[PDB]
Amino acid sequence: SANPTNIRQLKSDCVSKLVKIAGIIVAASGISAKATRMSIQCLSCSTVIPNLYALKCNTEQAGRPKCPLDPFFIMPDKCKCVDFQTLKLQELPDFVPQGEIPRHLQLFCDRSLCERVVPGNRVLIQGIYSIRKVGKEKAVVGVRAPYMRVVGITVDSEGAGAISRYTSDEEEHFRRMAASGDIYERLSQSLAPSIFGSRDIKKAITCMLFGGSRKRLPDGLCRRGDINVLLLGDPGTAKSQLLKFVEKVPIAVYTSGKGSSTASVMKDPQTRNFVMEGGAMVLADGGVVCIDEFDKMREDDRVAIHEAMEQQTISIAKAGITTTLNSRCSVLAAANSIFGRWDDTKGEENIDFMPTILSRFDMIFIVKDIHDESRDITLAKHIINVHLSSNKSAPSEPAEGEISLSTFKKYIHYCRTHCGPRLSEAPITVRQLEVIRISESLAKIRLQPFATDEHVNEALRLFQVSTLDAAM
Amino acid sequence: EGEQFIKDIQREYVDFLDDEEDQGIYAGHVKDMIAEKSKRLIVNVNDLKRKNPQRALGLLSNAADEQLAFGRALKEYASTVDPGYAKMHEDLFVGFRHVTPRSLTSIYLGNMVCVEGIVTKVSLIRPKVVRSVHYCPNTRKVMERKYTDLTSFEAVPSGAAYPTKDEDGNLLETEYGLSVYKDHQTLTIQEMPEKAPAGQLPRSVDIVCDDDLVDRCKPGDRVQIVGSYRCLPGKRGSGTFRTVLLANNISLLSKESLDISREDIMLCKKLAKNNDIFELLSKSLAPSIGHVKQAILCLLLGGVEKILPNGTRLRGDINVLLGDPSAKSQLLRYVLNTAPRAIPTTGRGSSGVGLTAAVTTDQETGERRLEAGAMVLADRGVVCIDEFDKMSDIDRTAIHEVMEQGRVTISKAGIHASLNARCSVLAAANPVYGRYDQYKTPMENIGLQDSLLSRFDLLFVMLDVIDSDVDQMISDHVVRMHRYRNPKEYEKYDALLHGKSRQRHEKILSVEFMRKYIHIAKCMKPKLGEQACEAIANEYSRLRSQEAVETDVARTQPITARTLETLIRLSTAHARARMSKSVTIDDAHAAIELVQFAYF
Amino acid sequence: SDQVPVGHIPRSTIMCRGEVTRMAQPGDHIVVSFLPLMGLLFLQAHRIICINKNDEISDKDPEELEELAQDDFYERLATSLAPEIYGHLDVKKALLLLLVGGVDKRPDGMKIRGNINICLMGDPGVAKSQLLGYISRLAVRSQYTTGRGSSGVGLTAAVMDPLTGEMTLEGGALVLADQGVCCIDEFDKMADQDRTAIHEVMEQQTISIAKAGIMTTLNA
DNA sequence: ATTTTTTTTTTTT
Ligand SMILES: Nc1ncnc2c1ncn2[C@@H]1O[C@H](COP(=O)(O)OP(=O)(O)OP(=O)(O)O)[C@@H](O)[C@H]1O
Ligand SMILES: Nc1ncnc2c1ncn2[C@@H]1O[C@H](COP(=O)(O)OP(=O)(O)O)[C@@H](O)[C@H]1O
Ligand SMILES: Nc1ncnc2c1ncn2[C@@H]1O[C@H](COP(=O)(O)OP(=O)(O)O)[C@@H](O)[C@H]1O
Repeated sequence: SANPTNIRQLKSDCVSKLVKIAGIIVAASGISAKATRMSIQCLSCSTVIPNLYALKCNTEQAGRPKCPLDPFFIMPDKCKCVDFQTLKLQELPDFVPQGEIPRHLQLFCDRSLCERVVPGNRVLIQGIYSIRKVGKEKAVVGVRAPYMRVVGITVDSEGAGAISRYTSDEEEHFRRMAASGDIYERLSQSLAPSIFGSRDIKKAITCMLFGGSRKRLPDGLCRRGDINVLLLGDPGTAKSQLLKFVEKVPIAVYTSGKGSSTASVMKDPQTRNFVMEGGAMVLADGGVVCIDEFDKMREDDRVAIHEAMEQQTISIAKAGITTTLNSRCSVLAAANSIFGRWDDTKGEENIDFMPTILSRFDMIFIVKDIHDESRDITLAKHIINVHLSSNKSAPSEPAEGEISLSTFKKYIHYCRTHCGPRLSEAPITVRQLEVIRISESLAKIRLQPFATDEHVNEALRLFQVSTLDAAM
Repeated sequence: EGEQFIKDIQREYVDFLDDEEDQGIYAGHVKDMIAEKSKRLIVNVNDLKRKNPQRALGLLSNAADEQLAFGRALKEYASTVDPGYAKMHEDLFVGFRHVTPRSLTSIYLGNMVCVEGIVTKVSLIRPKVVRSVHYCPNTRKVMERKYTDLTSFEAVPSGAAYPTKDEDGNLLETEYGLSVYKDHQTLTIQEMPEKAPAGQLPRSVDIVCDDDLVDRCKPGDRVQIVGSYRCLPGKRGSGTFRTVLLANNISLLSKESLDISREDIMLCKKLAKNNDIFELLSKSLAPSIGHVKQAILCLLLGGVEKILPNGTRLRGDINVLLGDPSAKSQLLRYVLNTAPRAIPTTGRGSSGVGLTAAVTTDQETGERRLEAGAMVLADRGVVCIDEFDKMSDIDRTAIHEVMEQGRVTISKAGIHASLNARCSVLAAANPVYGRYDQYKTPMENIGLQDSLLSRFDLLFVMLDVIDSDVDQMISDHVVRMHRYRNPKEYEKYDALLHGKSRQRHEKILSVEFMRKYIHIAKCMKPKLGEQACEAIANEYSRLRSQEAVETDVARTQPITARTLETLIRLSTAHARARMSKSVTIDDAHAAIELVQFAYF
Repeated sequence: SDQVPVGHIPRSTIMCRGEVTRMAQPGDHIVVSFLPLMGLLFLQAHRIICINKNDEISDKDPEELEELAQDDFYERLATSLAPEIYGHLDVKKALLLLLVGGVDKRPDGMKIRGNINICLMGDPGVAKSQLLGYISRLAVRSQYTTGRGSSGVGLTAAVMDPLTGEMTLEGGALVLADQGVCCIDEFDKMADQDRTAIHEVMEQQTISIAKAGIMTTLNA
């Protein structure tokens, strides 16, 4: 390969029988080694084995001499060879894994079927109902252990998830829509397909994901083409759901504090190895992240913030070495930091360790729960339509061109691979300017090569939202 | 003697050893009379494909047994030519498709193929022994029994303890100095991780090495390494299967070698008379940068060493950093990338400056971690870090130690050790009130400690104002940056003019031409003449007398004579920027303007 | 550690039987004059020569008579003790007195402190680092600690945490320097709690450690 | 020798 089964029903009754069942994969081993046959000096006969004991000497018949007690020294250069993975999976998420605990199965791959399956997947398979030990203070009488084999996996590829692992009409859709000079501020009602606010700040997302340019030089540098954002304010503004709903909108994760981080220099079960998992500059090298609670997180993993945002000057020393990995990462930031707009407009006391956090980023526009009585009742009843009735799946689908997740993500992931765009001849200090990334951005926002200073000082006029926070 | 094809294999290999390839290129007085004894006469498979392609495959299809025969051919030849390179009748291996460590699928067994990856878990040395050289003090006959293992051949002896009482029960005893032995090594390989897939956990590999192949590098480096396969043990008659790949030669790739014969020294000698190359040489660390760098010259050049006869020596190095925020975290990079193995570090971290404290609370093996220092790799190297204003006061002590001595001396139960280091290091900055530098006070607008006057080696200035006259100047240079950044001044071509009104050329303005005068530059010893002492003494007198007055006394904290070491050993680094076997009044002039830029 | 590669770590086995025993101490710079030990995966010696720290180079462990008849002087020591600096005859000669020694009595059951214990405070261009280093070099059975540094803290031994289980009193510099000098630098910055450690050790031969439940002496 | 733990000291603003 028809029709499935479950796991809570299968025992001696159905042993050595081939079955269809389904779960969700967890993790498993690499591929090591196997063979079937070779031969030995002692007899020089092929190592004919049925299954995938240990023997008479036969280095004997030299007249009388015997040599019993097994001098069988394998000569593996004579050998054959097969594969393995040794796999594992967990049973279903719907068949009481809650009041019970989840049981599972151990597996055996053979030749061609590894490098095929990574966990986070849902499969249908056939196997074999076999065990591994022999019998009758373990095993008070005779207890034994479960496993199965591999035979005839058939996986699920469920529909619209998988531009993850596995047209020119759509390019017409890309470009002949792109010809419209109505995308920069048009989509200020787009990234919140269910929310109001952030409108002219969605104006500044339009440059964000498209990126700037890593215009390296004949001398050393690889300077910060990447760009980041900061936002700040109290709860109630739905800034959680702003990042939660943004997860689906290129590659990202949304958790904050005490619950990845750094490396995994620990061991596994298999002949006690030590092999790593990397960081998440690993998982973000063109992908970017949206992450709250800088302040409400452990102070350990904060040397790797300046060691990535400023330079990408990353290094390790756990074992005696500097795995010096790097990545093209950037971040959106959120917070519920100390005392809102009463703090923001006035001077600089938010974080009690560094003023550094205003330097490396530019667009910091405040989150408030401003009282505006004309809208306070609206936001008092902007929350009963949300609270009720489960209707709003694709209400934004009818919009001219502020929807279609797939086409938009692909819009971008072509766009961020066009050329080396630039601009034209054309407290406003050095890191306001070093905005120039947004200048070059509008080349790729209009999908052009070039652009000018002050048509594209749209960004300047939007940054004036932020600078009023910390001008004074 | 197997099947007699082995002999024609030997002869087909030896048919390489006759004519202009052999007579002109290959061995003899190309290795042997240069007196090296490093057996390995380097092979390239493509010749084997060219002469005997079937024998270009005899390797790749059965690598169990081409090998004693290769050795036979070699020892026969060299014995035929040189009985001097002839008294070491051993195996004598030689040099000789790259898939991943993720891409070994049951096969390549028997094949001598390439895989790439990282060094990790470089381990201990062991001998391994070849024969047993027995002698019978009754009958007094030096007899022998070779040993073997699969790791060289298929053949293995009754590999066991020394034999005895087997011949007769006679007077039977070993001897040493005769039963030779083999250098054995073990480690494992990881892929280069930048490729790595996010969904899976990458595989390692395991390898074995041998005699002349012992570890010219370290766990956590990357080199191309080629190997055959075997697999010795059983599989469940016993216990399941596990393998390794082996039979190797060596490379190393991520270095510089350097098409450098004695011509390149001729080049460094060619531009020598050009006097103020200092100019370009200082414009060789700021093309994308005002300001300084002529001062960073010496920290690039390390320092100088000088010793008393029948006495001891001096630590030699230079370390400086200073201002206002927003070029500091994108300036240091210039020296992470260019000058050999100069390693920045975290700025706020430990488990890697110098500290061990036997931290094995996981696996708990034999070794008790006696090495977690990344500042002794700065031995004769260079370092920079951030967080100095945020630095722990744990190490300010330790740096007081270093700057005075430059050696570590720890005895926390691992061992009472001490280890050379000849290092330098840089820093960060954060004054807790910003734009206060002198009007309020010169010193301690900064959030700092003042034990460290003489322990760094210059006081300088770094300041800022967005302006009125420099407003449009900032505008136009930022733009000239932004388009001299850019081509014609792909995705981005070459930008020249305003490096053309500047009459240089990037093959006189270049990296290899830059370090043209490093590697011999860092090997000179240009002693002093007859002139420094006088003026330096008068002017250090004037320094120590009148630099502490007239509205700059508060910016005149570091006066010591420990500067006078620095005041002169900088002109040393300068004196090894031109190979002049002296130092001069002109070097005097050029080695005071430090003083002027500090405030003047 | 004078031949260990920059990018390497000093590695360390010696088996001697018979009469040769007791011919070296922990921490002697020695010369020693190969046999493996039964996958086919130590050393026996005969002699322990040390050009430094050995019987004729060490003090108290005639030969000079031809020159001793020629040499009768007290001041030339300063001329040859640390020529590295001009002037400062007094500080050198004061230390030469500490190099001198030869003062002791054991009357009535009690001893008398018969070693010179000098202290120095001051910090300009003084360069009092070359002196301590000079003394610590030439002084037979010498030592060096700093104000704090690491694994020592310019002190003796302590049972100071959650690491494992040993109760290794770990004798440091102040422990081991006896019959000699432990030359600390920047004692002022050492620690307030530490001053009591120099208090009971001042008198002589006395460092008690009643922390683990033992009468430790260490004979300072 | 490691896995599953707990306090009693070691040294404190
Ligand atoms: N004279 C100059 N030459 C080159 N670049 C400059 C100059 N003046 C300002 N700049 C630019 O201004 C930017 C200032 O931010 P920068 O990255 O230097 O922070 P930083 O100085 O690294 O902070 P710190 O030094 O405290 O770590 C630099 O990227 C630099 O390119
Ligand atoms: N304009 C709005 N539309 C819909 N829901 C809103 C709106 N304003 C506030 N909310 C409510 O805010 C809640 C989420 O607050 P949250 O984003 O979790 O605060 P924080 O981000 O600090 O955690 C949601 O349950 C939602 O009902
Ligand atoms: N009288 C002197 N003779 C020779 N060198 C001196 C003299 N005074 C100072 N020095 C210099 O002092 C430096 C050592 O200073 P140092 O003693 O380390 O200062 P500190 O004692 O404060 O640590 C030496 O490099 C040396 O050149």
